[PDB]
Amino acid sequence: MPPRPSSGELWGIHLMPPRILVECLLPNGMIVTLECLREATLITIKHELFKEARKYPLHQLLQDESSYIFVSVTQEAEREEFFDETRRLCDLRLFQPFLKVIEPVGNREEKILNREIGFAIGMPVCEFDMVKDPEVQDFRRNILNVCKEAVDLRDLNSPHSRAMYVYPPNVESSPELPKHIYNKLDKGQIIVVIWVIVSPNNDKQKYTLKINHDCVPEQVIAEAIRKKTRSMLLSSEQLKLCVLEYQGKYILKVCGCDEYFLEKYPLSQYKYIRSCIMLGRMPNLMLMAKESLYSQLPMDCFTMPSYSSTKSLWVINSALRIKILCATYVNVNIRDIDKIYVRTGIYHGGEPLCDNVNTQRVPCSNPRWNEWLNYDIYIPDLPRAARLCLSICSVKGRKGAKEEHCPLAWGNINLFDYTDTLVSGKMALNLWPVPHGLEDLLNPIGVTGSNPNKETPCLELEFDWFSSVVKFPDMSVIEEHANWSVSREAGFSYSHAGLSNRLARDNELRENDKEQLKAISTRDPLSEITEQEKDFLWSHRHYCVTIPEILPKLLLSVKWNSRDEVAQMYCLVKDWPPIKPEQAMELLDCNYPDPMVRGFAVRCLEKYLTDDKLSQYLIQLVQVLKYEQYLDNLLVRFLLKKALTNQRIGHFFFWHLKSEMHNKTVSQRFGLLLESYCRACGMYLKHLNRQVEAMEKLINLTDILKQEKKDETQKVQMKFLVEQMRRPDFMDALQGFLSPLNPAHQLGNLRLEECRIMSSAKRPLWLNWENPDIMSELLFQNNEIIFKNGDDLRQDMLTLQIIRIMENIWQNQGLDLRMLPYGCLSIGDCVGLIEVVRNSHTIMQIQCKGGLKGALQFNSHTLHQWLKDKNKGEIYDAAIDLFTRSCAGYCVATFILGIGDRHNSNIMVKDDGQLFHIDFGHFLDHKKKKFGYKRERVPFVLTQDFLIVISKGAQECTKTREFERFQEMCYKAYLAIRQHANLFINLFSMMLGSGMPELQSFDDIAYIRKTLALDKTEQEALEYFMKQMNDARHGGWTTKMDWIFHTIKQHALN
Amino acid sequence: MNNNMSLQDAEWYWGDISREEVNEKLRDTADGTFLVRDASTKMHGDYTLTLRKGGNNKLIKIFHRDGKYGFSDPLTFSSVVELINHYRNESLAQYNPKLDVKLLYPVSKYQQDQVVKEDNIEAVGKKLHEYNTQFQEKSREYDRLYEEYTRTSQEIQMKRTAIEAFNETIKIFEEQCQTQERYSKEYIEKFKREGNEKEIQRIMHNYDKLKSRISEIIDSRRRLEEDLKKQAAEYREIDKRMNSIKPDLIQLRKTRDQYLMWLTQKGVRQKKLNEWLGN
Ligand SMILES: Cc1cc([C@@H](C)Nc2ccccc2C(=O)O)c2nc(N3CCCCC3)c(C#N)c(=O)n2c1
Ligand SMILES: Cc1nc(NC(=O)N2CCC[C@H]2C(N)=O)sc1-c1ccnc(C(C)(C)C(F)(F)F)c1
Repeated sequence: MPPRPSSGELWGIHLMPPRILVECLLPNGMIVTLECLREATLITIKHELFKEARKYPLHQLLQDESSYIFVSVTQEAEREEFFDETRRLCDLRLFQPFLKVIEPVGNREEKILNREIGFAIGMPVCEFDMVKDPEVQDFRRNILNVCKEAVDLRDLNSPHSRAMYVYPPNVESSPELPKHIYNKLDKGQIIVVIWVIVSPNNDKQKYTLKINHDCVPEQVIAEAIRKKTRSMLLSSEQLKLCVLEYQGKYILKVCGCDEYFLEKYPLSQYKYIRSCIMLGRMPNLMLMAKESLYSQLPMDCFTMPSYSSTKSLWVINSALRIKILCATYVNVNIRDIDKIYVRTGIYHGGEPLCDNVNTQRVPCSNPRWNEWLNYDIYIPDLPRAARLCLSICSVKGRKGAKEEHCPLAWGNINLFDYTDTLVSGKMALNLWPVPHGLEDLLNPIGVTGSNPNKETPCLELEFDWFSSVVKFPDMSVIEEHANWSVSREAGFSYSHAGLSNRLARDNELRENDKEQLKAISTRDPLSEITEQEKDFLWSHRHYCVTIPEILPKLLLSVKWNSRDEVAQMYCLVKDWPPIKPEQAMELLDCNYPDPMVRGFAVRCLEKYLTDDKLSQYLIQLVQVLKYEQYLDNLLVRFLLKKALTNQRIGHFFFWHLKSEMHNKTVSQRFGLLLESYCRACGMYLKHLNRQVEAMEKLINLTDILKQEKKDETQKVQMKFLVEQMRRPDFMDALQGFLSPLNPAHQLGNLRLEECRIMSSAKRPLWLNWENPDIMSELLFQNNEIIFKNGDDLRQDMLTLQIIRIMENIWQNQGLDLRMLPYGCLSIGDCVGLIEVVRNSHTIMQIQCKGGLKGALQFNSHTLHQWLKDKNKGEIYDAAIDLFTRSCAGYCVATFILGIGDRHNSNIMVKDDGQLFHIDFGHFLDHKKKKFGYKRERVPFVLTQDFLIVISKGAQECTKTREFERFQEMCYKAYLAIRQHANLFINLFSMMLGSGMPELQSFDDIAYIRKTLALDKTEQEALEYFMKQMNDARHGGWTTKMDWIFHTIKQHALN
Repeated sequence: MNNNMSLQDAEWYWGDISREEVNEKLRDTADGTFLVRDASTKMHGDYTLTLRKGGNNKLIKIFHRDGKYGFSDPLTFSSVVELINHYRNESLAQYNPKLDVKLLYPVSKYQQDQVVKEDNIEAVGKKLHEYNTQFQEKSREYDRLYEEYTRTSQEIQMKRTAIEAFNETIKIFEEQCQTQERYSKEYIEKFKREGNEKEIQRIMHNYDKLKSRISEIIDSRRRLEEDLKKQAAEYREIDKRMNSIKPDLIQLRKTRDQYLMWLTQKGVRQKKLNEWLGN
């Protein structure tokens, strides 16, 4: 039982025929074939069946149909009983179209939930109950503590706390308004519009306030109360008492979407309100009685599920020896491969704890070694996160004296389990395929543990026995051993500064020492850290506390294969000052496997990471879950509790975990995690099922258009799409659910006249929904989402995330470069959603509308001419300025990241002049990993077009005062990102295990060291940037002959 | 240990190469292979010894102050060979105890026929072209083979899923046969005892329908298991074909990277290395 191979309604069939024959197996042994509609509910089918069943022998033996339920086999190989009989036949995921009639047993509500959960996580929860692994069963039970703990924190301050969970405030991370946003106000004031639905008839009433941006929602309500009852003749004392009594009896909500102002932040800190300052948009809020909202809130009821002699390591005086016994098979041609051998190594993150050890060489057809491998490490020196990395390697040497080694299949193993027990006895490990592009012999970054796929080479090992269970020592024993070894090792004589100064005197407070610790901590995380600097950092480890953000580099300077050194490091981290999250997240990547370090990193997140920043880094924080040794850890317990107490976090927590459930390397870890989230998140699971079911209908419908109907015309495919979305099973699923891109938006009835299949080859679906909000006319009357099945969206998702962080860095330094990081969520294997940007067009669409019929070569002024026509008069200067600041930020963003092919097809412009880039998918210059050149000459095609706009149409654009201002924005912005180069290396570093082709090893991330000139000084970097931009110009002598195909007329010059 | 030892012909002098250029040259080589790049100290002077011990390159920074050359303060060496090169003879444990191994295989520039093995002067001036053409052709063959490998992996996994669904489906139809014999037997003995004959054949006829269904499904699993066996073997052969190309493709990538410095004598033009080197 796995997930699903296809998203079709039957095994091997995308669409059931409008009427289908269903085998029914009655309780009396009879078998009845029954023609059912594919959209028939199980209620209907059972009714039709029991009427048809009277025509069959032994019919009087059947009870009433209310005493039976259906059971059948689903495409996930599961024996599913269907208690919820409201479900249509085509949405049962039946393997074969048959149904067995049985009497229902057990708790109906429990079994309905376990299906809803299994459907949402893409994996039947009965598969978890089948696992013999004690760590899996321990995780399922023990993690319920986090669930109960969070549900109590929700229902503690009822009903306000339940409203905070369901509708968390969407605020910026800081209330301080940078001065270029404050001066966009009117003397620090903003005009808001408060709406009220007054009704026997649902009429709408308007009150216009003018308030400071510091107002808490209670004061905005209070000012509304004031303006309302000023005409209502009242005494001053009653009015001052009327405002004071009823200000906390109402709440404020954004008109159009479900974003409430439930908490006491200043008004301008709310993301909707700060945005309206930037865009110069009129805020339209909706005031409702606080009790009218608490009535909508569903009662979240959480139910506990059904499944709810040791010698110390440090007294084992022996060296580590592991036995390589044999391997089942390897797939090599005996005539082309000489011999095979198992290559081993003991690792801590990425660094070996001793010399790698190889087995003897054996022939391929007989992989048996029976060979003890003896390692250069003592058993008590093994760090907590110590692992065994191995692989089967083939060797062939047919040319001269040179020899060729190649890895065949690999596997990693934690040397202690989740209970701190040193592995013992025999152990069989199923190896993994060699990743594409990997040429090394070992793979210490890949996932630990056996391949769940058991139809692979199976390498048998044996570990040593010590006549007792060996446990990693307790933390009390580790700290005590360090106290009498931290002052017994560090503090001898002064001559210990010239042999191995890891034993020097402990008060060197010189500046040459203090200023080197400053330079070391500011180096980028990918820089080489040398052996002296490791000895130097370690020798001054006690002063590193004064510069606490050096902790990453000091941790790479500890000798992890020495228990005495590690123990001292444990005591230093125990009391280490918490540091900012942007630096604690580095300790959570693949480079820091130790539990005590990662604990510290999580304690810094509990202390400084706001829910807004957790939503900002959620991608990376889910990714690093793959690097945790065990299922039960401090990072997941922190992430789980946070998602269980903020539904906006839990939404994207679900989807990002769900998105990777196809990757079998982590599908169990994320499955077990998604289960415990689903089982405890409260009412949101139902909302998610409407979302999950909505996507499956779109995946199945796009599979058809991409496979069966691929050879048909657009008009015939479009005909097929219309008739499919009008079926009752499609209208039920694709209407009335929450947009996965942004759950604040409600998707109502489909506007089928606006839905279409987009022309591109992946068959994207352009989908349009009504907005069921009563104030939908003031926000989005249209919710437009593009569904794409065929392309990997993770790069687009990462690039867009990065772009948003760059925009924050520029805002904090007074640089107003307006980006547009549109929505993009990946919902599974090469399938996801894209938020549409209303009233925006590609540069090509604007030139195709310029123009002059049959242009072949577009004129350079069409874009500037379009902007003049859209922003005539006084609003012209505000539009040109927006185009300038928006073009500048993307220019620097696309250079630092290496996003290529910037032309009129993936650059878009809003009517009001804001420019933004779309379609990334390829960054860090990874097409050139096969050729070598990381910098040639690819002139930006749209220079002259943009220069005309920036220079407001001057004839000689390069000499205008406006272009010189444009250069300074890019120069200032580029250095701004360069000053934060450690964060972006850290973010990409957290994404290594995700499986993106452009992001496989740390050498892939090294591209931004060159574009950010991290090996230079600040002046040499800026000169480097001006040169790279100068090379990337474009001017008169352009070989512009064709724009569709880009043919080039004569002048071949040969 | 000589009369005069020069700076250029030393195997480690690379000039202004970056950190990434060092990663390519120090990989899977034998004891004794090392190189130098520009030091992390912004001043000129530092030379780096890189010894492979247990398959690891240890980085040891030599802090550089004043116009002298050495390891640490004060930089008081007399020749560069004493600094880095002479370690080839005696043990390297005096430098750092983390590299207790010697230096045996030198990748020599003048041992050309050991790496550059073309016979005539006309055949040498193409070994970068021949090695790169062999890389791009065999890389895309392995690319095409790996895409069949991942695809066949998915299809094989789906057949195992469909087989487990057949096993449970067959498990369920088997119960319907054993349930029918429980109920009908108390009646087939009675409908003979009650003279009813239409009812006897209807129960037999209905059990014949169940018979035909189970027989058709078992055959449907049989044809799936037959197809699983053949594709699992087709898979193993796809792996054999890749595992024979993989070690040859690894060397061609390193060989082409080795020959990047060799074509200096047959210098193919600069932008020509945008077509004489690939595209
Ligand atoms: C008006 C303008 C100018 C440039 C270049 C030619 N010029 C400069 C750019 C910045 C700062 C100074 C100059 C400077 O030469 O003065 C430009 N380049 C772009 N790309 C992407 C990043 C890599 C280079 C090519 C994009 C896009 N996408 C873009 O919109 N561009 C817009
Ligand atoms: C963020 C965004 N916004 C848009 N808005 C319009 O396309 N509009 C807006 C209304 C008319 C119509 C137009 N100009 O024609 S498209 C878009 C986007 C982002 C990323 N990729 C794409 C495509 C087209 C490559 C994909 F993936 F959908 F195939 C589009």
